[PDB]
Amino acid sequence: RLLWDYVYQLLSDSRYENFIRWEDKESKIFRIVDPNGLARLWGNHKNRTNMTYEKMSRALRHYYKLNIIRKEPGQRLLFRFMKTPDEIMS
DNA sequence: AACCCGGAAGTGAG
DNA sequence: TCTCACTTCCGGGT
Repeated sequence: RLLWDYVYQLLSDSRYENFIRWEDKESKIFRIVDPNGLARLWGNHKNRTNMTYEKMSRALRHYYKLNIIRKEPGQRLLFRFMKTPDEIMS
């Protein structure tokens, strides 16, 4: 199961708002509220130990080059999706 | 600190 | 066996 899909799933469920949430969902900008908590949930999702935010965020950086995600410059823990799930699956 | 960066190479899963 | 999508490590930067 893919990082971008898992991120969209958490964003779609207000139960996870203490981990991650939309900042401006019209612009698809999201905030990682608890980067360590988020990495822990992701490692759990993939059934593997020793996942960290340093490691998860590296995986997010690969998405920059794939034009799936951009960092919001100078705004800590703020990112945006450049694509919808439909668009990513194309 | 706590986060952000992208190259290089390693690896679970299917 | 082979590919994919990360994972792991790194040396930096902010």
